[PDB]
Amino acid sequence: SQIVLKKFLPGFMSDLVLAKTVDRQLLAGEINSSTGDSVSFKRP
Amino acid sequence: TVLTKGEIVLFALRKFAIASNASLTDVEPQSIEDGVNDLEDMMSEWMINPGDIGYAFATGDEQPLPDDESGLPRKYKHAVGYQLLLRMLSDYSLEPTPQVLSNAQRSYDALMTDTLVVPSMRRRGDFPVGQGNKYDVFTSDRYYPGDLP
Amino acid sequence: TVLTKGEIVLFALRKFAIASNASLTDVEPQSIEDGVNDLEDMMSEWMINPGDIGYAFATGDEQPLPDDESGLPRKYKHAVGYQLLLRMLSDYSLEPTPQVLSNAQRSYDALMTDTLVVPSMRRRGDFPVGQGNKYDVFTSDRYYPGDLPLIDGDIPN
Amino acid sequence: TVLTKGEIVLFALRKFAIASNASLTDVEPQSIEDGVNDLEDMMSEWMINPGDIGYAFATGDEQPLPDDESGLPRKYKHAVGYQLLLRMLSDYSLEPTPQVLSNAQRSYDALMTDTLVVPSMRRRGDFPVGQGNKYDVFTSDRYYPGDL
Amino acid sequence: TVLTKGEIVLFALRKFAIASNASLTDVEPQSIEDGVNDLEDMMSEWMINPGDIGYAFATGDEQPLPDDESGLPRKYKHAVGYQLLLRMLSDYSLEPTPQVLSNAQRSYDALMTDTLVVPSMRRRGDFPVGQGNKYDVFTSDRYYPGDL
Amino acid sequence: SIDSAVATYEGFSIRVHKYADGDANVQKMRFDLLPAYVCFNPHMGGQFFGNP
Repeated sequence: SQIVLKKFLPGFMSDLVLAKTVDRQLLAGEINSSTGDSVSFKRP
Repeated sequence: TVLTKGEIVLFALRKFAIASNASLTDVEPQSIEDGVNDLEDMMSEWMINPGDIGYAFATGDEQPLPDDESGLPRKYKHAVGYQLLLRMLSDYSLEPTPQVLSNAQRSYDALMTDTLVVPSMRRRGDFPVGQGNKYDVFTSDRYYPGDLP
Repeated sequence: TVLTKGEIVLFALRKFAIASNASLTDVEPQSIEDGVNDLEDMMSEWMINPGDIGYAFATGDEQPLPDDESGLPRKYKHAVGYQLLLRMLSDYSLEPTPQVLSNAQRSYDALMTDTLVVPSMRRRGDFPVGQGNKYDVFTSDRYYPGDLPLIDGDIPN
Repeated sequence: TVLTKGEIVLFALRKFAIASNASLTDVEPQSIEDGVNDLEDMMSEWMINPGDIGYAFATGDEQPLPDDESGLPRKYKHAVGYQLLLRMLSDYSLEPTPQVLSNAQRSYDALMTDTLVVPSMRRRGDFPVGQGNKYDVFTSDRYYPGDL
Repeated sequence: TVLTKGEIVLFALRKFAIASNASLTDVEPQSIEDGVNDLEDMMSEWMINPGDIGYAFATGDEQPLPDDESGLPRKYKHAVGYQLLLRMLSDYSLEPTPQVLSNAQRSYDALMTDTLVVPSMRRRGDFPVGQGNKYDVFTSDRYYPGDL
Repeated sequence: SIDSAVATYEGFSIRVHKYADGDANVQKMRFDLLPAYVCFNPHMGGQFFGNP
């Protein structure tokens, strides 16, 4: 009850598919110190 | 052959000849109860310096009784009786004699001899285990474990 | 049971035969109030020279009652009683016997043994930590952490 | 409960059985006012060697009363009482006893252990500051300030 | 307060129980005159060994009186009283008790503690002043004056 | 005047800070991240289930 191994036991992990599918192209580096707290796009 | 709380007090009184079952004069019952309380308080105090000697205290709420069972082994009787005698002799405006003091000291030393434990100093914890003890069969034995936390 | 106040004074009075059934004398009520006042004064003084031992002081602004509970553990009764007996013997102009002094010394020594702590000297603060401890940046593990100044911001200056 | 003056005097009188609540023969109030004056002078003297213990000296010009508030903490009661008893017993042509002396010494030590300071010795003021302290050349940080 | 010369003699007389309320004895006028004269002589003598303490002496024809101011602070009262008692007990042929002696010596030690000054030695005068002191423009001292 | 570090996980950068507020041997660490969202056209998505 004294000696303890230095390797932690494994745990549970979820999966990531939502972030990889949504659009991370149009909005990237657009909320800068000059734009402010919001930015807008156009419409057809 | 079961030591009771009350016979210890009677032993203390008899050894200095206050009540001796043949003294033609008896002590009042209140003094016996006060002696029982003094014994309880003293042996509760003994929980620190001398240590545990298997004493059985009173019930969680009840007052101690002279006929109550104590649980002290018979080998401690002389020691505890002489300690009680020294602790409550002055209640009757008295003083001890050198021989009584010597007997009490001898009994106390005899009691302390039995309950003596000498601890051993384990290794520091960063001290290295030499190559004489093959430590490759184990993952982590290249140093001593140290004292348990 | 519960070590109440007042009965500690009765302890000393009985032990020195000021008022006990053994000597057939009866307790004088005028002495018990003085005993309780001396007990509180001695405990108030004991708050500094020895450590706190769990004494319960009288709440509010009123005199103590002899039947209140002290709150002390039963393992300190002998020590407290003997000390207050030694401190109140001079009231009746009587001289203590050597056996009483020895018993009081033994009880006081046991009590001091109970509440004993030995400090350990921690590292100075500029003492280097060896390379075997594998120190790293973003952590102050390069040197032993001394007493932090705890003065940050504008209030230091 | 404030520790008013005169309570210390009553305690000192009681502890040597000169006068108490149970005494059939009591002492005149002139002795009590003499005692409070002696206490005032003793505190004035204590302002030097032991130190300051928050005693509330009488202001203005009125003499100290045996009923005003002393302002001392409760913990100093036995120490003050025993010192007053020691300085006052000779007034009644009496001599102390060893147990009273031991009690007074223990109480005085308990009182004195609160005022202990153990001052620390600062740097000399000419001692160089190690170059690893990263001082500034023009701010005179190369040496310790010393004092003042 | 004013702490007249009469008060000091009365304190010493009350101590050792020569004339006090507790002793049921009143003070004779002649003893007061002798005590005042002895106090005057003692304080005149104390101008050399213990030092000056601001006591006020009479002018021209002295005739000191118990109603005259003394100028002493309230702290020195106990020390002065005990010293006067020690120097005056020989008039009535009384041997002092050890407790009075201990009290007197303790008060005298406190009094001498109050007025203690420790002289500080100074440089010889031919001692050099190093180049680090900049004795070209910062100071003209190539050596310490060190004598005054 | 606070030591910090950056940890990256799946293309997301996390700012970690360290400070020792309180002198009871109470260290503190904190991690921060600040996202941003936008909905372009609500008529191009939603929920779905099965039908009997």
